[PDB]
Amino acid sequence: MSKGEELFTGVVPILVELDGDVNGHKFSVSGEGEGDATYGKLTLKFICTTGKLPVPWPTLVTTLVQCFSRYPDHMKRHDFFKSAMPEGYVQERTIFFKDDGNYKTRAEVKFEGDTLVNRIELKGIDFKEDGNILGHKLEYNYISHNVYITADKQKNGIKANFKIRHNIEDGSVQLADHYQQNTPIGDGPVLLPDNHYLSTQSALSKDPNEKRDHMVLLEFVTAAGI
Repeated sequence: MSKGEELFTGVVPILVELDGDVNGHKFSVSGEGEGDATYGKLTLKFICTTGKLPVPWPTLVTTLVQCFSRYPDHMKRHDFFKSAMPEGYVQERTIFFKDDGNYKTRAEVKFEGDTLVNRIELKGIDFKEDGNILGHKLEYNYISHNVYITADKQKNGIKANFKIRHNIEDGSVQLADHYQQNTPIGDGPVLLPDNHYLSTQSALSKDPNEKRDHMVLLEFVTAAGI
């Protein structure tokens, strides 16, 4: 029941802005949607504003607002994400694609008025030109995984590590090992959690009337483990 959680009681507009550079291939993505944390529900549409996306859309799902997670009543003292609002938090990750390159991301998630904004910078290096990522060999599928969270008292925040498996067009899998760290932007108290995890269901689709390179995403996220 942090003060920040009070800002998520209803439907909240979401805005996402990302600038990326993977092996020198630069691109930008904008996203808009709404989140209803009471139900851990998110509906968003992302657009590559610079032309064709140089990496597969599924590889950007985790990067492109865990503050919308539905925390059970008995676990609300463990919701770091909402507690950091409205000032927000910095979310950083290193994502290692097995036998390929890695993404390093830094984002600031905070409220700008009634809108929850996620601004991100993504840098990818060491990718293979004809690999599964730059070669666009990943299926446009359902990302269903867990995120294991632990407190990071030293940084007044949290850390998390988890695996994302992306189906490859040949039936195989491209592993993406995620390492995450979140720290509050403000100086007020936040909720440092006991170990737990977030279970997210992500469905990817296309807007039949959209000609720009894009991704429509429907997600449901719920905290558990305690």
